[PDB]
Amino acid sequence: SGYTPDEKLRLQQLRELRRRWLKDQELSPREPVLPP
Amino acid sequence: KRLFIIKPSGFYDRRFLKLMRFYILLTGIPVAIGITLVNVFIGEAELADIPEGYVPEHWEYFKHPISRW
Ligand SMILES: CCCCCCCCCCCCCCCCCC(=O)OC[C@H](COP(=O)([O-])OCC(O)COP(=O)([O-])OC[C@@H](COC(=O)CCCCCCCCCCCCCCCCC)OC(=O)CCCCCCCCCCCCCCCCC)OC(=O)CCCCCCCCCCCCCCCCC
Repeated sequence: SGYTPDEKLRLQQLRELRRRWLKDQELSPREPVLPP
Repeated sequence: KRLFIIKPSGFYDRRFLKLMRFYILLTGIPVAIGITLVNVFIGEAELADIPEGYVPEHWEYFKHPISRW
């Protein structure tokens, strides 16, 4: 029943990576640098 | 919070549309203004009888000035 050790470890690693990617999809306070 | 929106590039379609509009208008605004000026100042001809012994030219059988020219 449940995950295997490798399954859980890989889900944890993929989770950390995915959350970093989603965090870095955010815009900085200046991003839409519109030209005049 | 403001996220980044992943879209395909819209630069090239937009540039194409601007270029097409530009060239179409570049030559078609003068034509519209010219047709208006002709219609207002020149106008169409009025139907009249063929005077005695007179023979009209082939273009004098049409009423619109642009068609006549
Ligand atoms: C676009 C960019 C992206 C690309 C898109 C794709 C584009 C591709 C385009 C490809 C190129 C195409 C080229 C084709 C060229 C064709 C030209 C042509 O065939 O001309 C025909 C025709 C030419 O006329 P004509 O037959 O030679 O003249 C006959 C008469 O002798 C004339 O009569 P007249 O001399 O007595 O009239 C006076 C004169 C002028 O009239 C006036 O000055 C007065 C008008 C009345 C005004 C009265 C009120 C105003 C004043 C009031 C306020 C001031 C006074 C009061 C002030 C004090 C108040 C107290 O009339 C005109 O000049 C009309 C204007 C003509 C313009 C023609 C333009 C053609 C352009 C060709 C190139 C295309 C370029 C496209 C871009 C161009 C820019 C748009 O022009 C028209 O057809 C105009 C159409 C008018 C339609 C009227 C409305 C009818 C609507 C009914 C149907 C809709 C009902 C609802 C439908 C369903 C809805 C649900």
